[PDB]
Amino acid sequence: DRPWWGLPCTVTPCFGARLVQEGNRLHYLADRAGIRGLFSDADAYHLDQAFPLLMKQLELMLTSGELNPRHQHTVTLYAKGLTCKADTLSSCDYVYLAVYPTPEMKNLE
Ligand SMILES: [Cl-]
Ligand SMILES: [Mg+2]
Repeated sequence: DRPWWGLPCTVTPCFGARLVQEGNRLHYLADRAGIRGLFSDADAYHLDQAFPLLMKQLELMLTSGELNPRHQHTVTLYAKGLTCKADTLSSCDYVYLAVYPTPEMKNLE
């Protein structure tokens, strides 16, 4: 079956991808991405629509320095009902990401 390329994550469902990091530019590779589980139709749609924005935000953070290729540091971003985690994992080559439905706090809801 397919291997996992994204940021370590136990949430299900989850979209994981390993982005090629070149300078302050990020490159998405479909063959270096995949999904664990099944996204509701609503989530799959929001994931797809927000991906370009997410990419841009991550590059902004590279340009600004928040995301550093030589340091392990996890940043958090949001999108309609989705949580996006990203980290270079000090790889000096990539930005690993994990996007999943924001967990519901069942005990408070
Ligand atoms: Cl994992
Ligand atoms: Mg980092």
